[PDB]
Amino acid sequence: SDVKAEKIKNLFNEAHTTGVLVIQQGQTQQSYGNDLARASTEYVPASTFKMLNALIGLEHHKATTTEVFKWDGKKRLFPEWEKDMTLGDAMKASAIPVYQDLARRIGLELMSKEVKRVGYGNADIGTQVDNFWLVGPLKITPQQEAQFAYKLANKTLPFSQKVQDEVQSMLFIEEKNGNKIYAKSGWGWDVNPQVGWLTGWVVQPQGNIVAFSLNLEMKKGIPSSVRKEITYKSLEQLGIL
Ligand SMILES: [Zn+2]
Ligand SMILES: [Zn+2]
Repeated sequence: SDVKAEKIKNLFNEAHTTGVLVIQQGQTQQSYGNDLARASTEYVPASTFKMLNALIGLEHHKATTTEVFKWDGKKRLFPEWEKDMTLGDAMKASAIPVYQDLARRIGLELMSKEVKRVGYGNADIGTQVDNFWLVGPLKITPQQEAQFAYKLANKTLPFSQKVQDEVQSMLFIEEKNGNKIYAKSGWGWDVNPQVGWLTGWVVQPQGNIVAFSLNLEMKKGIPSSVRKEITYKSLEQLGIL
């Protein structure tokens, strides 16, 4: 379409930034928005990497889904992060320090192997095991993020079925009208320009999977809620939701 493609483009224009939305069904992708070249541009994944971090940590028994990651008492970026919490709690809160502890439990050698085995973005994690998804060198395109989400949704990533199911549960947002929505946001504010993400999928009522990845530039004055709003509005305009 042109008319729904034009309304999605204008959703991004009305937000006064550039962005793309990649949709995947089966093995075919379509892009929408006001800067389609973002779809094949690499950006740091920021907190969307927690999806893969959690898969790796659970697969290799560096954590359990019930384990509590203790706050060590040091000041964290947000007061909401200064709590003991599970990987699932930390996923919903995008609690970076919890997943940095997880990354250190995994360690550089195992982390690098699993990122390359999965084939995630440029698959380069460098030498610093607890920030490579925030400041580089790891980068991924929106097309690759939507492909990653599709495989996680279909449990075809190279991990056990049980671990993929557990990370799916950490990503569940809501079910409406039989549509199950899963998503993880991301905000890379330590790079310039700043990247904003919302990656996930919709399980349509018959079990059919529609994966997505929104990627835009986070400029000052642009509220964080823009990512979910444009995603949901676009999915409605495409009849996915
Ligand atoms: Zn305006
Ligand atoms: Zn292992």
